[PDB]
Amino acid sequence: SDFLFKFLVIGSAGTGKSCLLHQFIEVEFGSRVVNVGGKTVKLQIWDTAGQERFRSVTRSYYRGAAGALLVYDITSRETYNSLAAWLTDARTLASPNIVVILCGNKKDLDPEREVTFLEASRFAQENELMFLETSALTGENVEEAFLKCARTILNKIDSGELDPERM
Ligand SMILES: Nc1nc2c(ncn2[C@@H]2O[C@H](COP(=O)(O)OP(=O)(O)O)[C@@H](O)[C@H]2O)c(=O)[nH]1
Ligand SMILES: [Mg+2]
Repeated sequence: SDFLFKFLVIGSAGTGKSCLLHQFIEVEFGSRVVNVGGKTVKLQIWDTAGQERFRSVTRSYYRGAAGALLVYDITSRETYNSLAAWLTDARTLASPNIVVILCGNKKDLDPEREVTFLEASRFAQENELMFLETSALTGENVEEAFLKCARTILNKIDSGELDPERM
């Protein structure tokens, strides 16, 4: 493979993080080789193993990660309000250069929506994050979130924003 990246999927317990991973590959981790611009990027995506339901997430989970999905549940504002803390954790325990794509998950549960597309998209813009709404149940935008994250990493490598020899 031309690139090897450790990826996270972070956010509140119950937001669909493990289902996003399972949808993307098919669980402690998963790996999948994706083609971006004729280059194979091998992703090793670490699952939190439910630890965030019970305690702080171990810092060894974040360490060395190049990219992350930051996930909230569109039906739960409480998960949405938690995003800054997860993002700060990602940037402190992984690195300030982790590429993070915001995912409003459970898009298929639009009737019971509590977070608007537009307030979430403003959050992303304000925080230098790409944004998509996703469903792990149907699969809508799941592959694309992972692809967008990987694609952004390679663009920043290409433009000299990210030093690939330090990743
Ligand atoms: N309706 C719907 N349910 C989802 C979606 N993603 C996850 N879930 C459900 O939400 C619950 C928790 O998902 P899980 O992957 O374990 O979330 P995690 O704790 O953040 O890893 C499960 O009952 C899932 O089936 C989705 O996109 N739509
Ligand atoms: Mg999980």
